[PDB]
Amino acid sequence: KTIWLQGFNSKYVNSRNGQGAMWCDSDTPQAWELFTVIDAGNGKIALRGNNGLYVSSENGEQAMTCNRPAINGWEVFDWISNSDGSVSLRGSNGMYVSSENGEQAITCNRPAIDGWERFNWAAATL
Amino acid sequence: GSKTIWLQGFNSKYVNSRNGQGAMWCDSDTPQAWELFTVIDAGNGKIALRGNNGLYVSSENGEQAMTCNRPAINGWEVFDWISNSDGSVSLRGSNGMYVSSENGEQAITCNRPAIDGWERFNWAAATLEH
Ligand SMILES: OC[C@H]1O[C@@H](O)[C@H](O)[C@@H](O)[C@@H]1O
Repeated sequence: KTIWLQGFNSKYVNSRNGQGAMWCDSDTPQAWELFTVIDAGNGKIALRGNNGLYVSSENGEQAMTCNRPAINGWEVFDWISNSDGSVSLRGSNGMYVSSENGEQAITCNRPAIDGWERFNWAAATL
Repeated sequence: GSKTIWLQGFNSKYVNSRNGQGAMWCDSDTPQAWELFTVIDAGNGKIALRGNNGLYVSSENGEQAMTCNRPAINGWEVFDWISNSDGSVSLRGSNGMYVSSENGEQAITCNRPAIDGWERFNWAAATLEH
């Protein structure tokens, strides 16, 4: 299924069409804010963005992207289901996807879940 | 590696080439090397699927279970890539019949004439490169 991910700053995770880094900066979920959750096997998930490419952790080396033409790895995630119904995403490197409060592009370099690393999600299409 | 994909049945198992050895099954718990298929352009808007053994997936015209042991493309090895309403995909062989996971209960087939629950697959492009 296709979902949007809403970050700590109340904006939505934006694939940026695979140009440059991903950001948590959109006011409303539209095509670029819809991600197909992929069952990558063994509790791991991947995310296919609007451009048909896959979200990568970049191993924490740089801000996260949505440009990979195929899942390997840096593109599989643990989908952690939090107490409050939110989700966190843990990358290949054991670090957590962070919305960075919209202050900078999204990262996967933080070793623990805090506010910025919890997302509200709901299924949506079109 | 943008055209090498896996196919996941709604039974949550992945389509498996069986490395040519016998019929294909939708029973693998994890998308491994036998679970990856390169989508080859077969012309006229049709596609072929080449398994890990470098050979081609065949419908067998629905007369027996599907196999991945053809050296080259003809047909029973061409398929329509059907994109479904829900994000899943289906594959319609040259006989007009659709590829079925058979819910992992028997080997994969291509003899059912319409798209039902076992003829819809989740897909993703994946690579073994690490
Ligand atoms: O409507 C498709 C996309 O257009 C872009 O210009 C916006 O930044 C995205 O947020 C939107 O999802």
